[PDB]
Amino acid sequence: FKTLLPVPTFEDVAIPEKPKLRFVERVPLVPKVRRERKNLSDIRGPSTEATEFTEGRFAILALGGGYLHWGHFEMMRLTINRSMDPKNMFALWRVPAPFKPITRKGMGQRMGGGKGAIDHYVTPVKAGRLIVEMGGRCEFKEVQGFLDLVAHKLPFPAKAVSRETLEKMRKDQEERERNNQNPWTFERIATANMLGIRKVLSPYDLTHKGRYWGKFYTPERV
Amino acid sequence: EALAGAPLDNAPKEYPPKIQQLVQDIASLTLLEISDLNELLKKTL
Amino acid sequence: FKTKGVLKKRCRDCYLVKRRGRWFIYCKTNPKHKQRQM
Amino acid sequence: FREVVEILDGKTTIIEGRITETPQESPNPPNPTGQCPICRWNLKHKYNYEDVLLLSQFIRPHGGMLPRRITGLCQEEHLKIEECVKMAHRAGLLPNHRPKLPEGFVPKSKPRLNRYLTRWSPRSVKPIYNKGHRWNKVRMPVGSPLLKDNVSYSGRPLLLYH
Amino acid sequence: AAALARLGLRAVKQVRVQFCPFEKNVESTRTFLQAVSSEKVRCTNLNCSVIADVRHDGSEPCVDVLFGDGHRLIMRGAHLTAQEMLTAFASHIQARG
Amino acid sequence: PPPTPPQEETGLVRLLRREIAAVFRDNRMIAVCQHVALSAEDKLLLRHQLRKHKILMKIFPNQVLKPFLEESKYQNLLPLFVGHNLLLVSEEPKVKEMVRILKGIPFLPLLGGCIDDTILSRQGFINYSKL
Amino acid sequence: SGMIRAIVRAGQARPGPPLGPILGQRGVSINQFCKEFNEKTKDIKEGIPLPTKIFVKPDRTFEIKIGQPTVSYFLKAAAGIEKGARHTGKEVAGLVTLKHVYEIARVKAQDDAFALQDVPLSSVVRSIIGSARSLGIRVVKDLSSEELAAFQKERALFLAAQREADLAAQAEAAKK
Amino acid sequence: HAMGVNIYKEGQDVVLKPDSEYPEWLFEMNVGPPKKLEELDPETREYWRLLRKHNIWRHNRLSKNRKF
RNA sequence: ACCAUAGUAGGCCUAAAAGCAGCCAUCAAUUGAGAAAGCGUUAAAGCUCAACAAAUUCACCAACAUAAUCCCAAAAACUAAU
Ligand SMILES: [Mg+2]
Ligand SMILES: [Mg+2]
Ligand SMILES: [Mg+2]
Ligand SMILES: [Mg+2]
Ligand SMILES: [Mg+2]
Ligand SMILES: [Zn+2]
Ligand SMILES: [Zn+2]
Repeated sequence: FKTLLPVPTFEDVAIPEKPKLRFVERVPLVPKVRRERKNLSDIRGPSTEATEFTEGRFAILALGGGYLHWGHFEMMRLTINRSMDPKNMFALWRVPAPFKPITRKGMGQRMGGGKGAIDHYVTPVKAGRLIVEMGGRCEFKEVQGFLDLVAHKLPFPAKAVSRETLEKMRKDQEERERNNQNPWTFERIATANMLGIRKVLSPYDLTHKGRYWGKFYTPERV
Repeated sequence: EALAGAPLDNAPKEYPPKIQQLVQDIASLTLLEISDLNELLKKTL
Repeated sequence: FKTKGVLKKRCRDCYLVKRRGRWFIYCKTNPKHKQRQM
Repeated sequence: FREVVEILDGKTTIIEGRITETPQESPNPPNPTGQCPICRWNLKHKYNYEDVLLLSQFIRPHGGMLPRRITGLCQEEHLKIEECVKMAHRAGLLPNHRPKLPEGFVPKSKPRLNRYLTRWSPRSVKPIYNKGHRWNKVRMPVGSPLLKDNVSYSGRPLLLYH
Repeated sequence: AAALARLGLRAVKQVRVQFCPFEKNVESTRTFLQAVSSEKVRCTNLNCSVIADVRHDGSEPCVDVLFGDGHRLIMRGAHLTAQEMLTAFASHIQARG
Repeated sequence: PPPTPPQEETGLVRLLRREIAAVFRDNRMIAVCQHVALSAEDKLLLRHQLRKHKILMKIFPNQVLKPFLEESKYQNLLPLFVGHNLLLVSEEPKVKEMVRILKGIPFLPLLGGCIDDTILSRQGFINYSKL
Repeated sequence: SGMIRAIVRAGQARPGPPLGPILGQRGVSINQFCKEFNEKTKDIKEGIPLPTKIFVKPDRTFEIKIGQPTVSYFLKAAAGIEKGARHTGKEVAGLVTLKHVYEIARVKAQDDAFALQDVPLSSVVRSIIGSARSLGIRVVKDLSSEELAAFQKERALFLAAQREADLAAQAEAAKK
Repeated sequence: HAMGVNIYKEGQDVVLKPDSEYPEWLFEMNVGPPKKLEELDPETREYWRLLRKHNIWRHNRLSKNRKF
């Protein structure tokens, strides 16, 4: 004998037309003819843009930083389009098209001579940026089950997250930070310049607070 | 209250005390009351 | 056998056993599911 | 303690269960409000592999272990008991709890190698042929990480990998 | 229930289960009776007869089987558990006959 | 331990409680049986053969049965309800045609029961049947 | 040796499919079953399909038991339609009253599955209404004055709907 | 077979009894909307049957990712 | 571990679509069981899950080979250490 439990009933969920993921382009319709410098600050540091949900209730959260290109976009599009139900699910891109060009020199020739030819296009993704946001009238478990295969094959580490899971790990980070037992922390050392640590540390580390080093983000850092 | 203890056939010897007290209440009566009792029982059953 | 990095059951009759310090998928009905962690 | 007796008397098999008197718990624990048997007797972070008198309490006569539903222990301390019983068994303690097979004691082998604090099994460890330098060293584990929470009277941590 | 069904109990002739339901130590006997009286065990062979004797003051929970190796297995389950009774029953009655 | 959280009885639990109260109130014959897994055809034929003389049968979970029958006047039936069980239900008790069913199949035990606020055994049911 | 569930029409029992490969796989003679089925069924002149249980035996003989007919043919004969609804819920198949469902409830009260059940007539009328929920025929409590106008409208409406469906099917077959 | 129901053919195809012969409970039950979870009383066995059916629906939706 | 019986080949298309190439409904029996969550068939048949009833120690993710002359201080889990 066991006791029954109430099922979550979703009556306010509206499925928009064309619930599948929109097809993205290899190259944007206007090509960039000017070759610009490869900024790494679009990978470095925490994400500021599109860190929150808009319509859907599930997402792919990026724990690390990195570049996404047309192979990864086709991967996500094909995998979600064959693994979801169009009647019960809708999906949405939270990332733009590949717009930053990445160039290559014709391999085998010497260093110098100038810039190379434009090879492909990528999108920079920081840590904490949502990639694909999904909504529907069903639970998180099957959505997590088919989104972990998508999130595993991405370059940066990634997770299948919900609204409750994202707030759970965020307030977990806050309670760990306010339940620090040692009196010495990265903020107190770096902002006050303790032991002349700014000679070794970066000026970006005052904002990063030691949780970010390059493109790598460690959530256990506090 | 509580129910009976349900004795079994291995050592059945305990008759209910209600039966014995009804037998004694019958046996403490005269024959005019025997006839009245028999008439009142024949009328009911 | 198949030597693998992560182990999973390809059917419900497979079982986990720790032998010789390593983890084993052993299956009786389908012997093709025999897998060994590396 | 219940034992089963199987009797063969002329194509008739009789299987019976008999109760033998069992020892009881000691009357006065020092910490009566504790739930768990170790954690109410204040032996948490105290016992080791050497404590034979306590490891003999939660074991079978054939060297087996009793389940946690019977023993009543908390899960981490049950795992600590299991690791310490395994360590004592490979260390050569509890000699009377081996099973009896009289045909097998007579064919002697090479003498038993004296050992203690064995986290792993003797038969499943590969020899470290390659070893390593100081900047990458393959360290032989001695003792178990489940027992790092014991008290340190010297104050130094217990070196588990050497 | 499945262990007796897989093992081919067609070599068994007679089963009887004599118990007193008003006692406290007969639940293993009831579980063993429900194991030997399940559907697959019953349809393993139709020539085996099972008897469920119910008493009150018999004061002995017991099971007794006869099978055609000349053998009669009688075991009084009062302190025995149902798994022990099933294991001993199978490991005797399939090894003999 | 922390202080005990008070578990709330739900609508299903209360519905089964008043169902047990009703079947123990209005009926004259309540019989206990050791429930045996049968063929499903044999089960439904058994239901029809009990419909032939108006006796019904239910299964009630012991999780909601045992405390109610421990507070009730039928506390002596608790050793018959430790294991798997079945409840036989009659208005107007007549037990020749029920024991005729229970002797036609040899492996459905009759453990006990209560007829007219008196608790009887299987041999007591047999004597009450011949009476 | 096994069980076969076969829905066979009343006056047509033939030594061919689906009775051929199903019953001939068991090793049972088809002509003997056809003769006995025709003999048992020929007293019913209604022309109604029957679900039948064939218990094929290990000695290659057979036993036959006849049950009550199908809810689909019952409600199709009650509503006067030849086929069921293509899209259940988007459209209605037919219109009947409660008297058809109640009569079908008394007919199916002697079925092999439900006569062995002890359930009342409310259970079987709920079963037939629940079958109608997927079969597409919607019942009405009291339509007896209104069902004349309802049939007079709905026959013309469903004639237009069937003509449009046939035209769409012909256009789809031409474009495919 | 094919049969068309008319003014005479809908009443002569069967035995059309008066409404007073018929009970109350065929008129009692609903026709077109199935009962939902919020409508039914919580102390009704049909409510718990509907909740159990929703639980099997939830379990079937959860078990769509089976690897076996 | 334990157990699986009802309308019912739910309605269309199709040579066949019997829970299960596809589309639409997703009702209704028995305390108990989804017009069916996985295997299987040409179509079936059949084997499993959920549901009763029997009980209940805990159960969310995590583990991943290698090079060439000969491996590379020896070794140590507790006598008190800001
Ligand atoms: Mg990756
Ligand atoms: Mg139901
Ligand atoms: Mg199950
Ligand atoms: Mg290799
Ligand atoms: Mg050296
Ligand atoms: Zn396998
Ligand atoms: Zn403890």
